[PDB]
Amino acid sequence: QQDKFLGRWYSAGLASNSSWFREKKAVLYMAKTVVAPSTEGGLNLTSTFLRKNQCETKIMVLQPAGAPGHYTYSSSGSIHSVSVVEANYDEYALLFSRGTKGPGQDFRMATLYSRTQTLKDELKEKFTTFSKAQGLTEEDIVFLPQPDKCIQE
Repeated sequence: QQDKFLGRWYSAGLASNSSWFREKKAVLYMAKTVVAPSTEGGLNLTSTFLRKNQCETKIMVLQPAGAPGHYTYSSSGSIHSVSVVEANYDEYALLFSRGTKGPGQDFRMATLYSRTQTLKDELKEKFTTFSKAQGLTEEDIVFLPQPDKCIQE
């Protein structure tokens, strides 16, 4: 079913306990991510985002991690283990990412992708719920605002 998730998505929700997130959450906007196959059978994620009043593009490679819906990703320099918690290929994908710079330097991140730029409240609740079930507070949860540019808004 991986092929079902190819195509255009929008990062609409983000939650984490990291230092990065805590000190950059205020400047984060919704990004447009196009998904296609990766060399090793994983996924190539090409994202277009607003960094500092500028449209940037980055390519992330989710390497297969031994099972459908499980990937590894090189970030921080650290590596992350990404899993698809729940998803409907025509509507959304709830991803969970866990990393650890070392014993006690463990960070967690919940990401909500959407086929549309608009998010239904029921979907917002699911994200908040999953995020809290992971030890994340509301101050750690944010629904990414739609950028004016860099997306074909």
